[PDB]
Amino acid sequence: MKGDKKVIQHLNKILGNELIAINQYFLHSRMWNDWGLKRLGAHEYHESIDEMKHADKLIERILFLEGLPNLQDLGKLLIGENTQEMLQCDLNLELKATKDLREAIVHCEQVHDYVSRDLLKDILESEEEHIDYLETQLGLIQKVGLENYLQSHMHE
Amino acid sequence: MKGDKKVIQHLNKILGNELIAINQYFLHSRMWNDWGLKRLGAHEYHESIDEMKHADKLIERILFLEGLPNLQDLGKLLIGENTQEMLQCDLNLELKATKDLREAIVHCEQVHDYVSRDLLKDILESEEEHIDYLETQLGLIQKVGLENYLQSHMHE
Amino acid sequence: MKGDKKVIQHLNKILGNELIAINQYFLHSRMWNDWGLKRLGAHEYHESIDEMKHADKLIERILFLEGLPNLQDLGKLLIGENTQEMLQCDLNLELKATKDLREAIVHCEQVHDYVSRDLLKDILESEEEHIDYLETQLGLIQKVGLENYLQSHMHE
Amino acid sequence: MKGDKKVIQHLNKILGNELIAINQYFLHSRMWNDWGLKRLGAHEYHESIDEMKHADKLIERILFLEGLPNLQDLGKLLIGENTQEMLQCDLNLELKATKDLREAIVHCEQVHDYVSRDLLKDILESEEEHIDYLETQLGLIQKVGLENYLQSHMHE
Amino acid sequence: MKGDKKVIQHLNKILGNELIAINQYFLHSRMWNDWGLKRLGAHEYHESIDEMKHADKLIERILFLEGLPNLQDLGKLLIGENTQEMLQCDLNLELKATKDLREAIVHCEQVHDYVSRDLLKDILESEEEHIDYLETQLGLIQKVGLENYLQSHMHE
Amino acid sequence: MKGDKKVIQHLNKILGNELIAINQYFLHSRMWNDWGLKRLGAHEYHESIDEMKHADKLIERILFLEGLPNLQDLGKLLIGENTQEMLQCDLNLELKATKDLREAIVHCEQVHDYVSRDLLKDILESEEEHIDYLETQLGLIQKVGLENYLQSHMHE
Amino acid sequence: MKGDKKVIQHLNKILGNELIAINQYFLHSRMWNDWGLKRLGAHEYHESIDEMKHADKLIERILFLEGLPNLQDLGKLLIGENTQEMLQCDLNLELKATKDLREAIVHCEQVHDYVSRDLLKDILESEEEHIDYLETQLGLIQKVGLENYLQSHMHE
Repeated sequence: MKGDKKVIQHLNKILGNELIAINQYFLHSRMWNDWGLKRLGAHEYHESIDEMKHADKLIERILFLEGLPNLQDLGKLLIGENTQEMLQCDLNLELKATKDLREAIVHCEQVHDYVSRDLLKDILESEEEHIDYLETQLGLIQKVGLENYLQSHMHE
Repeated sequence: MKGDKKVIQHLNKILGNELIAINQYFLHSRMWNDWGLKRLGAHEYHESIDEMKHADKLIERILFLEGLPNLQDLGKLLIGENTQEMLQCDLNLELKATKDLREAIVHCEQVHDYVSRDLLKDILESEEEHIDYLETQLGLIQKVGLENYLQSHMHE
Repeated sequence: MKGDKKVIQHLNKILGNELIAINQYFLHSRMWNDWGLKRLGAHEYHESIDEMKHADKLIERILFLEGLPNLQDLGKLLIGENTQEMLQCDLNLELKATKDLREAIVHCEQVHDYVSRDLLKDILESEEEHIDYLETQLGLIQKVGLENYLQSHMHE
Repeated sequence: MKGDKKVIQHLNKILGNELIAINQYFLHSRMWNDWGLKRLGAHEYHESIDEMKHADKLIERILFLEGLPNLQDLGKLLIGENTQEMLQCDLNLELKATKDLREAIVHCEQVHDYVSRDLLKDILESEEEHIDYLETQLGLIQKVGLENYLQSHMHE
Repeated sequence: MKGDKKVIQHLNKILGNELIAINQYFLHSRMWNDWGLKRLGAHEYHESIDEMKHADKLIERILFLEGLPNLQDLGKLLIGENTQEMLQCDLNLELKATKDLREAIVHCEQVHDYVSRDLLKDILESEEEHIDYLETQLGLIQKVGLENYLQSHMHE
Repeated sequence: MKGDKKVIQHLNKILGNELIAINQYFLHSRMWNDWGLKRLGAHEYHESIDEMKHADKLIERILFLEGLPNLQDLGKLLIGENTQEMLQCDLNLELKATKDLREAIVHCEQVHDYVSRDLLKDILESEEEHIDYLETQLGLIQKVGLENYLQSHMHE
Repeated sequence: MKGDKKVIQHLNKILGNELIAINQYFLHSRMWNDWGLKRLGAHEYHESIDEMKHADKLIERILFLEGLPNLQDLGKLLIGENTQEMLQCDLNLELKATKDLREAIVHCEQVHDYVSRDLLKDILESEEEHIDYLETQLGLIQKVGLENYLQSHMHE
């Protein structure tokens, strides 16, 4: 079913953001596992897989709308080098992602693509849940101290 | 995540309406039970619990958006003295609640807080279901007569 | 069954104290959850629910005694800004609650309302259990240190 | 164990009241069954059995305290001729029973027979539950009408 | 169904005998339990319950026959002071009960109330079984001696 | 929670009585077992354990009330030399225990420590049950003879 | 079976040591529970119960040997005011207990009471296991720090 050109462009922009996140979260997960921080490693693995699920739905919607999913352009991964930096890098990425989701929803509404809007709203709910997790972890580091925070994430 | 100040004000206004409804429905429930109208008592108890679930979601959303949930201001409970009046009191409250929900959704849409809009839409769906129940009960009183209607609500 | 007017006034006073505690504990629970201190959040949620159960029994007793339960007057919530303050706010509220329960029991005994006395004694047992919990938590903060205490309350 | 002579007199007075109620409730139950009001008949049967359980506990306590249980004196049964009268006769008896229970509790407290007091308090709780039931039924007759009330008590 | 007036008088006389036995056996049971003769206590409790079942059937029959069951007149309880006396008191009562049952059966036969006769015959069979039990216990006291007889009735 | 000094003194006095009883009953149990009176030995062991449970509750209450439990002062054990004397020694101790419980309940009532009163009432119920057991055993020795009484307590 | 008088005296000395330990461990358990150090409380409770089992075996052996078990003399309880002191008080007591056990075993061997020796050796093995536990806990306080050690003993 032929979709709106600018809707497809927005969906590809969102997809691009998801693809950055998949790789950033996967690498952060394996860094945490290598360091023995297995609870963080496991949680971050699940974040990567969740982003994969959103990317899948976007690819499927773009193809239904007769557009070309762009999996070729990979933007800048924000790779941290210690736990605090990695969490902040994930948060910086998620805040860019939600800005782009809101702009995409505005356009879907304007052109009456209510099904694409609903998909993007579901993704936005997941991304806000991730922001909640990240803000909470950064706050816990302050409240319990970094050494205790890391200790609590050694064991699954 | 820093929310829109006016969104947070709207969410607190909705929360205030829920808090009235929780208490009004709980008292109505226990009045019906005291009178031996246990089917009405049980249904009204479930209505109170459902309002508690909505209030919980509003409180959680307000905190996520870095606002202060207001559980201190309790507005006017509309307490009936007999079954007909109690149902009409619940209906009067629900109609004010839906007006406020619609106004809050307008504002969430305007500032692109699509997740808050979706939460409020889910609450609005529940409130419209309650309106349907109340209108139906008031109509049944007219069709079957008050004595039969009360008889049908003695036993669970 | 027509109850003693002063007993009913005392039961409404107790009920008012419970209604403050329900809302104060519910808000504290959701604050702790927002901060990632989920063990505190869960325990405080259960404290709120327990207070709801006491309020229910008081409402039921008042109605049986042919009085009017007052769910309209909500007194001052004592909301802390950090864990130490929130626990102390809960403790300050519980100490006022037990003072009022003891005075109400004295009056029930004087007028031979032994069943209302038994209800209040059961509520008082629950409130003293909550005092024990609160004093214990405040003591643990001193014994293990604040950072360790909070660490031990991150995971349920 | 040698009990207080006046305590034993009070326990025998309570026992006498229970023995009236056992027989009154049993006869009312069988009258309702004969008329085909089987739900009333079953509930009233259970009321008779509950009074039997209280009488047993009183007989047991009297014997432990080295007194003579009096099962010989049977006071006046209050037998109605229709459902409304039967319910009111039960209520009239229950209100005499609670007056005597409260006076017995006062005396037990004054002579430090705290175990006898606790037994009497439990019986008083059961008698107040019966009062609630009876007041509720009389109220339902007014709210739903006699014909509907009786209809609702034909089948168990 | 309108019964014979004299049949109903006979049924009320039998019922009166049963009501004596219920209370006499119940008191004897609780006396034996107080003394630690729990096997006698349990057996005598079951005798009381069985008499209650006969009384129920008599009450039900009287009401079907459009008479008024008399639960108000309680005759003389025969209460013993030791095991031998208590068994003999029960036997003395049962022998009066069977005389009255036989006279009632004669009258039922004469007026062709064959269903009332059959009820009374079933009650008479139960009362003769009780006579057998009582005569047997009294004989055992002679054969094994009182101390052994009581020893054998300590434990259930 | 800071308790009343005299309440704590009373609870420590009760505790002291329990500690005597624990040891007296345990020794009596093991004497009966050594003599092959295993039913008495087992029953008396269970009495010792039940007293331990009461002592635990008193210790816990004293600590909650910010007092010092006294497990150091052990009063005079009343040890019999044969079954009759041992049972009477237990009864002599239980009668002093109930006097102290009643006096402690009075004081708890007067300072409004209704939760401590309820604990003591529960202990008093257990002590009166023990008195019933002991009086019953002494009476059975009279009724069945000492040799039969002991015979009946050889096998569990 | 007539035992050696000095063996019996040694067994009563051991028994006296056990009786101190039972009470000291029980009080320490309940102190740790009141402070919210429930893992220490539970472990120390089990230490008290285990000492009770040893005391029982000593009492049984003394009676078999035709001696009089002494449960009347209670020696000095060593009660700490904080966790470090309580552990050291338990250790001080256990070291005295093992000294007395060794002297008792010597005498049992000298008079050929090999069964009493075997009982005492089993008790000694249990006491050395307790010493191992206590020395280990005191070492852990040094290795992990007091605050972490207490944190690790909050939850069971």
